[PDB]
Amino acid sequence: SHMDYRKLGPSGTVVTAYCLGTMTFGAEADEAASHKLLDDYFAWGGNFIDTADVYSAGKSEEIIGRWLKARPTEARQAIVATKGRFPMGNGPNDIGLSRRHLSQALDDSLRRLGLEQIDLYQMHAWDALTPIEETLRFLDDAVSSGKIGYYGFSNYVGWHIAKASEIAKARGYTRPVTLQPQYNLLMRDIELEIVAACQDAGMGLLPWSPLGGGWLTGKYKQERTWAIIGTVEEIAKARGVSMAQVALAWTAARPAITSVILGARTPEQLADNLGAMKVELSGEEMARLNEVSAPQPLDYPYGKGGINQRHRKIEGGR
Amino acid sequence: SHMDYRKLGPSGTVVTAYCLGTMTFGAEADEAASHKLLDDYFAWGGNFIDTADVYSAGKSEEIIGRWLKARPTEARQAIVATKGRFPMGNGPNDIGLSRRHLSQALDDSLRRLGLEQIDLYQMHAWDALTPIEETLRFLDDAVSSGKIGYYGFSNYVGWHIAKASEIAKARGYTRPVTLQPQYNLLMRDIELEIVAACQDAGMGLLPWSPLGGGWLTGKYPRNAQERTWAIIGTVEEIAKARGVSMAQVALAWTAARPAITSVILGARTPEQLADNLGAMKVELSGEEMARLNEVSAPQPLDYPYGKGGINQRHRKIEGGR
Amino acid sequence: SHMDYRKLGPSGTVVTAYCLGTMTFGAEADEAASHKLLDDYFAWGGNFIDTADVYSAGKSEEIIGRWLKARPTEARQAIVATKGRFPMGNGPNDIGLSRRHLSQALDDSLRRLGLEQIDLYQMHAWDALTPIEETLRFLDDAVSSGKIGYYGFSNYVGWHIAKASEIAKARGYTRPVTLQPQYNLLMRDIELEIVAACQDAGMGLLPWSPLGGGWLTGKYKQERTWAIIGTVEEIAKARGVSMAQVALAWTAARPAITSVILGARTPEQLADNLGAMKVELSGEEMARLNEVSAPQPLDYPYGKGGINQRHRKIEGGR
Amino acid sequence: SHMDYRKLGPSGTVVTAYCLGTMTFGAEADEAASHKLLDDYFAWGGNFIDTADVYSAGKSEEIIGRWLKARPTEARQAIVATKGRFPMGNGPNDIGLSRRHLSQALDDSLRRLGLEQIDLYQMHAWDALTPIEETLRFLDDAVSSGKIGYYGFSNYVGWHIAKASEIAKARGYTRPVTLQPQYNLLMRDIELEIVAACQDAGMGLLPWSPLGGGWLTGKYPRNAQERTWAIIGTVEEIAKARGVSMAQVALAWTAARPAITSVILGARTPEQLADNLGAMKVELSGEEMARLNEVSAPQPLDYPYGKGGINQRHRKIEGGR
Amino acid sequence: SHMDYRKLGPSGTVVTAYCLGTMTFGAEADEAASHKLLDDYFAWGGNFIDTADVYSAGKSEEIIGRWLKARPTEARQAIVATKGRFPMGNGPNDIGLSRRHLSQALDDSLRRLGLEQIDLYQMHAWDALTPIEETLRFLDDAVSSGKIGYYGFSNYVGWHIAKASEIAKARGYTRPVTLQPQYNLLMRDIELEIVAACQDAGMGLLPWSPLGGGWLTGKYKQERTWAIIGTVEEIAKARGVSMAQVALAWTAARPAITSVILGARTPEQLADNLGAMKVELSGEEMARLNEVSAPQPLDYPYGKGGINQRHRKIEGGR
Amino acid sequence: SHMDYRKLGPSGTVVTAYCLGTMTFGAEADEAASHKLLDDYFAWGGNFIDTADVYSAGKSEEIIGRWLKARPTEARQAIVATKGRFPMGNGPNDIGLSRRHLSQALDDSLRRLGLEQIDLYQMHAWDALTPIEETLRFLDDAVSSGKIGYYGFSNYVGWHIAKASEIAKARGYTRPVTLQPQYNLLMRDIELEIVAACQDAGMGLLPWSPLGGGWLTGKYPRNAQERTWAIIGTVEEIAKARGVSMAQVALAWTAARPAITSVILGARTPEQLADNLGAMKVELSGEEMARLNEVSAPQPLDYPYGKGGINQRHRKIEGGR
Repeated sequence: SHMDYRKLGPSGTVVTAYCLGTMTFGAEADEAASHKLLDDYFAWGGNFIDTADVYSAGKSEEIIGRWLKARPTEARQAIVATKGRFPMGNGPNDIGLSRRHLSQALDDSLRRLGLEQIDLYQMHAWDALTPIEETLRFLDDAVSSGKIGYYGFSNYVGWHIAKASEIAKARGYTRPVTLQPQYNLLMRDIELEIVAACQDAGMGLLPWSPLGGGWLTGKYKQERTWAIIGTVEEIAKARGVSMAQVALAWTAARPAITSVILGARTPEQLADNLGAMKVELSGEEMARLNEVSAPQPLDYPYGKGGINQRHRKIEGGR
Repeated sequence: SHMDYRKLGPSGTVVTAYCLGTMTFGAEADEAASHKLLDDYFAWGGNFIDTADVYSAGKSEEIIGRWLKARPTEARQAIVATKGRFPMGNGPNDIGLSRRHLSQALDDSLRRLGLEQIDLYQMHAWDALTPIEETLRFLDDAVSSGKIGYYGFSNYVGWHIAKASEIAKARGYTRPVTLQPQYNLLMRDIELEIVAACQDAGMGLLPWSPLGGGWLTGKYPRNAQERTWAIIGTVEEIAKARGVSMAQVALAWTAARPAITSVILGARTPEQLADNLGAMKVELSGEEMARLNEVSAPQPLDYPYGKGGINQRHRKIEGGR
Repeated sequence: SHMDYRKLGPSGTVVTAYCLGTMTFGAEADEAASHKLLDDYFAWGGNFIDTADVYSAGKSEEIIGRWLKARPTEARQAIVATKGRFPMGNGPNDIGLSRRHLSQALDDSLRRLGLEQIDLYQMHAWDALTPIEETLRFLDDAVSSGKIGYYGFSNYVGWHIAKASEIAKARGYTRPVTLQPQYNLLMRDIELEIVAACQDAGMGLLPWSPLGGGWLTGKYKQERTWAIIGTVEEIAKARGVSMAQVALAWTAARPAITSVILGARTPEQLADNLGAMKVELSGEEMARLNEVSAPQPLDYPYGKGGINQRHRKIEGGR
Repeated sequence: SHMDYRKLGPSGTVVTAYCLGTMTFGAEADEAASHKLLDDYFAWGGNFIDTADVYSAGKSEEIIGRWLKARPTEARQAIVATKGRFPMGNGPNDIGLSRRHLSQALDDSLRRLGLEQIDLYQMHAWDALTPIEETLRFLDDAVSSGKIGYYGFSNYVGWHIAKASEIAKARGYTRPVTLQPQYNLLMRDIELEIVAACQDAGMGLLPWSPLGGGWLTGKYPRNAQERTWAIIGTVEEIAKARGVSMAQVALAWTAARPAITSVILGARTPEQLADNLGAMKVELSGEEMARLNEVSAPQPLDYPYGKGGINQRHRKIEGGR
Repeated sequence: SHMDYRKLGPSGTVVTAYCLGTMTFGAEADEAASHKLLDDYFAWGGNFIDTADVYSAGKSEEIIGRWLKARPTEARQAIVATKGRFPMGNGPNDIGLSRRHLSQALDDSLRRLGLEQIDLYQMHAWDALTPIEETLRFLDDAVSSGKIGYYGFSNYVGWHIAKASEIAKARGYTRPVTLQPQYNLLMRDIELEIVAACQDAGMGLLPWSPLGGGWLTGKYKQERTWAIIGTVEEIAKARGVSMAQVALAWTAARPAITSVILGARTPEQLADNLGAMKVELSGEEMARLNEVSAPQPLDYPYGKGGINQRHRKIEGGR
Repeated sequence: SHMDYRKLGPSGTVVTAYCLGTMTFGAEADEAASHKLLDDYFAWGGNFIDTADVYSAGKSEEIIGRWLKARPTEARQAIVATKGRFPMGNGPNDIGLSRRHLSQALDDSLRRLGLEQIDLYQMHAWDALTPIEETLRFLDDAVSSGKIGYYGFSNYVGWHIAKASEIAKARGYTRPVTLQPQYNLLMRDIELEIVAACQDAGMGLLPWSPLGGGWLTGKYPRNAQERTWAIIGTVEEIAKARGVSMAQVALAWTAARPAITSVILGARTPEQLADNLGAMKVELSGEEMARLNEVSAPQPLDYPYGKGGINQRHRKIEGGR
């Protein structure tokens, strides 16, 4: 078990290639089950926890919050990432990236998580009603006061990434570190330009739902899908491992991947998913999955046509 | 009689809602042909000329320059826009958005056009081999020296636009004015996010190929083929309904889309130029515009650009999910 | 009752189109009456409260301060706006926008209001004795420490708005959000350029005294006035609603209006004023009120002459 | 013998308290007439010439330029100021404060005046179609290249002045020097806040039409008409009292108002130019100045510009309301 | 008694034209006597107190500190100014404007003065061993945290003033407000350029020792001196007031004077000194004192020669 | 043989420790006289020429320019410095540090000197009528266009130097290099604080009149008169002791003071120029330098510049008062 350690984007913080998602904490998995999953994850060696204030209306944060207090040794190794943006209630200002809400949402997450500082505070989604300048200034005030260590994004598009990244740079704020996109063999549309936007900013990716909610595990059950699902099945049975470990090993080796967020619900699935770190796909199989699941946009501007138009051969010429 | 004027993006320059493309000058249209087109365009009231150094290896610029020399009255109205980026020769540096190449490309464009200042200088496409900071500095140097008035982009994607825009602000440079994208009823993918990027930066659109190279006029993988014909059928159905050209319906739709500054026409004959310019007098009804919008709507995966990802990022002003 | 929600200027915070003014709290309406008015306003759905430290020498703030503590659920929805600038005593430094006074005035309002942070802190009037740079730096320190969320202005003129707005922009401070002008059908002189100055800055308007202190309600009782009052009366009786609801519906639909500050004193007047949100004037009546109450300045520079001189026809020519 | 010199706003340039307006050159006054006026003005000791590209479609500038060519000694003393903004032609871009138009307007002004540097280049009026950032950048480019020395505004209101001023500071550009407003005993509305905006920015005033186009000299809704005549009656009463022209009283009052850099005279004959310049030797008494100030005081609504709004914003240095 | 109120330099804070110096508190005047003087000064209407941490090794601050706590009403009107720079002990770092010492000295003054914030914190003297950038950054951190309201200088020369003023401007810090120079009819050398340097920066002057330690009161007892002393005596007896009130009235009317720091030790002298505010010298007497006490430097560069060389006649010419 | 070279303040330009002043060229010394002096100076190895537009109404510059034209070899070594500020004419703007006047003063200096770039352009004196920001911007414009290399001041006091210096840093302009003060054994008041201001800004001193206009060589209120003669007596006593000129002792002292970049000689004849340049080979002893320093020490009041105010601001590195 030689750990797969990666940098939290451009920062000096290190995380394990696999991250524990707590979306099920307090929903399909109660406090007891959730406590078990955290114990197993850290027993394996992972140090990355991702939650959100809206995950069961704070029950997820509250569960994590007291597991951290009950096991202090692992608490001092864990990188905690939560989010804020979506409705913590039905009030007009119980929502968004406004200074008004983020102020209350950050204090609420800190409270329910039981921490003096949150390692990674992620905007759960773009908020067109709030100028990005306002959101960034609040985050910068939180960095200086110490409430947060770093910040990242989720549900941001290409020009979202670049605009925020460049404004923070111009205003002397800290650089953003990550983006949390829904990503897997059935959803690769972020590759059209969103990935490139992160790479330009030196940001890392925290892909969530690497199993497509279970569609890539094989259990489930419309043309492309089954061609893709069938490929994962042909390789897993060829290599003698689960479908999940295939799709997971594929996600882990994609460009700009900082850590994969697992959403496993049971100890068995967590032990199976984590076992993918020792699965080394072949370049021939990796190319096979890359092809059968390659996004097929229009030629312009993200398709083959627009890419060749923008390409510049170093030797010159058409 | 009633001309549709629009601001050149965020600047104080005004251009007619239709722009004369010159891709054919020196190729399919010789000097006399090109000069007749220019004459007809300015007799219509237009004031916007778009060319590029690579159109027929600089002959488009040379033809336009001789015409300007020969028409002092129109030349005083003309807003002249050209481009640089693609190869003017087979050398490793006859190309790119580098300081080395643009200084020579801009100078050659000025000489071929016979101008001391180009109104709108456009990067023909992104160049991942040149830092955007290097390109922007050069352009800022060209503004202060008076060689160019404004600058814009073509073949830039979402983060390209926001990055260059925000860096210009940070450096104190002038803001870019326009994006010249390939955009028509058959190709609306710049709406996934690129248009919004332009709107955030205050830039206007200079769409080109508004007729899909004759496909939206009449010259007759599964999902794409079906949409093309559903579009072609709607256009001619609305065209026959209103008793106008199919090209005029397509152009009226394009000129009515969000953020459109001027539609670049690619007419090769006086006859089709007149017809296309007649699109300005065609006011599509509410139902017609909606019918064309729905039948030609892009259909990406739900995440991130599809309906799902959109509703996720949306924030109701009243609150609640 | 479909709420009329608007943005607090350029910010990400949302407020109801109508705002409760507490000028009478502790004056014509004691703590009991004032408590009643707050209960009704929030029962209707409003979330915007405007007070000031000098409103009865803090009695207004103190009343609001304990209504907030007594009804915690509404307290967590309310956007609180107070002011500072005018004399809280007769000392030479018990007044102004100086760092010396604002420091004490902000802590005093926070104390009497019982809040950790004030949502909107408004300068009650321009202070020529204090450089705007000093005032803005203090406000920026308050934003960073969290004592305030946003800030706005009151009794500022056109070049006041632009100077402060542009200095904050150049110095990296947060942008101002609002202006609180005395505005109504009998006082539209802010339209000469003050409104345009706010629109250029993306700032919203919090008009107070939309009834002219009661002159537009019809009760009261010199040429223009009665022509204007008569117009409001001809429309209200034509539509079958009160004079107040007419003038209020007019104020709500004027350019750059974020929220109208009601100064009602009794439950009846508050219920009548708030009923104007469902009153949709006609374009013909809206034009009728716009004309009979149009400000008539000299031709130059704010009159018709100066406006046509500065106009630029997009097609060119004289 | 004793000349009244004043700084050109905040700059280190000095100009006489009276400036020769040239609106009539090439219209009511032909070349010879204009040249006599210029001669008489500089023989008086003046050094300030104000014109504009739009005065008689550039002929005012051409007349002034030929005169400067013909009077090398005076030309070395002349501070030359002109303008751009209003249409020099019927094209959509023969107008505005855009980079596109000002680059051509400034060049044409330099050519018509026969100068390599214009001392004071003025925006004739606000242009809501052009970002003030775009205009200010162009002007800053003109300062570094030496085409202009200073810049100023005309027909700007309160927030216009403060915005452009503060943005110049933020960008590191040179500060604007002057505002040229229409200002006289009959029109004092720039005192509602515009004057204060100018004082905050350190700018001086170049009032024009100081005689109300002959109304303040003698050429014979309710509240306005009454004030006009109460003013006209006071002027001639003080004029007959001191035994001087009505024009001289009006001018002496104007030149004594706050922030006044130089009063732009609009004289058409040598006789009336001499009389107007004689206003410099007229020192109105304390009572006379107060009587003129009160009878011509603006009277807006109490809020925001009236007495009420003023007392509200006032802060007693001792404290208390 | 119409108060002579002036602005604390460029700031929005106002102070009385006369300021109480506490140099004798704890030295020639014990805690009792010092308490009396503070009571009289505020009874007259003054609001300005100047002390220093080294005034009797903190005894001065400690005396003021508990008079403020014992009379809370005057405490809420008083503008408190203290200093730091000189040795609070014999340690190598018990001295200077270094971040190391000022940190401890500011906390010590706050402690002994019993205040949450000091209104005017003045550098007691230039410190060539500490870069002015270091001193200014510390002060700016103190402004933001609220420990101080404003800052000023003492024993700074012309290029000291300009360098600090312009660096703070360039770095976005707050502008300095005052300079505390030893100034009077026998010491006017700051007029050579130091005054002009303050005026360029919009800074006000807090002259201390306006009586020359008692030489201008007449009690004391070498050519210029007695000519100057004799002039003050000829005018005082001509006007029927004390010598002190003459010299004080002269100091109060000099260019750029914000407030005069009185160093009176007894109630009688304080009542006599303060009585000078109602003494209005004549322009003929003011010119008489200005001439007989005019500094006589060399022609170059501060003398008449250097001034005429640098002069520019607005009409041009030599 | 052994030349004393020193940096031109903080810059990378090198100048000989003695600089040829040209105040007399075109006045007491005609063209031939001036040309002989220049020849002798450069034959000695000097490379530093200081003039000013006001020296004989531009004739000093014209004489120097003709000489440079006639001596290509020396002209390639010459560091040429001139000035602008004082009146070149009786007009209200033939003077000052304004953009209006300096643009014309710098151009006229370049023309009279026959140069495309002046090495060191100096403000002859402070100008309280022109914002220092306006002057500094103009100078920065002249650096980028190549008209001047470096800039410096003359007749600036303590806060003048620190203010302009710090504003240049803030604006990103080039740093000023030198101050040219009147400084000699008889006039040391720039030591009260001005020298320290220069040292803080890294500027060097270009003292002029190092002989007190002949008083420190021999041409024969209470406290001042006494010091002058105590100084004159010490100089000739050290001069007779070492068997050298009185002028050489005075110059050796001046060139040995702190922050001295180059001493500007004001010689009118070849004989006295040779003698003065011989001061470079005179190395005053420790005792001699101390004796001259003490007898010529300034004596202001104790506060702020006297001994008292100095000891007050001093900080012992060990601590304690």
